[PDB]
Amino acid sequence: SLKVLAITGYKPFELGIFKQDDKALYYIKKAIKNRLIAFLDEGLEWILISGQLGVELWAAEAAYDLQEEYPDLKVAVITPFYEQEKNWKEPNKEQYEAVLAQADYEASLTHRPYESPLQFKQKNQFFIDKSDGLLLLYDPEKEGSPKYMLGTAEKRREQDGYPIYFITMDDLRVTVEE
Repeated sequence: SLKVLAITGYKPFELGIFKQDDKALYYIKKAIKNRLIAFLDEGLEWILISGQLGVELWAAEAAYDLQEEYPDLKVAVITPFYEQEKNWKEPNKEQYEAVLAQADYEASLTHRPYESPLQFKQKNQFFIDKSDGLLLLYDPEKEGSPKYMLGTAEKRREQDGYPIYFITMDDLRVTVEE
């Protein structure tokens, strides 16, 4: 049973999305909320993100818009290290802070700022190990930043059938027409 869902996906630059304005962002969030609704009616308790800009924060925001009708849905933000938002633009810092302020749980796997790629590696392994499945907004042709975490998920799938779910560019098209 899928109680804890990890969610990741593209950073804003990968999609060319720089304002919450924003046409495709409406459809991205709608696609996320529609997946979550389905998971919720199959016993979803927790979503888990690391606080990454783009899809991770947008997924938390989507979950927060659903908690009124699904008050048992909880959001955990577990960061790989401290102050990951330190060099982001002010509006992005604010977006991040708003998400962390509202999370049911939040912690950092290491009690220090960014030190080495090892903190990302360890965080990804933790997320895969401690969740029941992974949802990605990710496209296999484009590839990009989420491929790394996907790989770690696929290594678990190979072993125990850990389910992986995608919102591809084709999925976003279907979201638009419906």
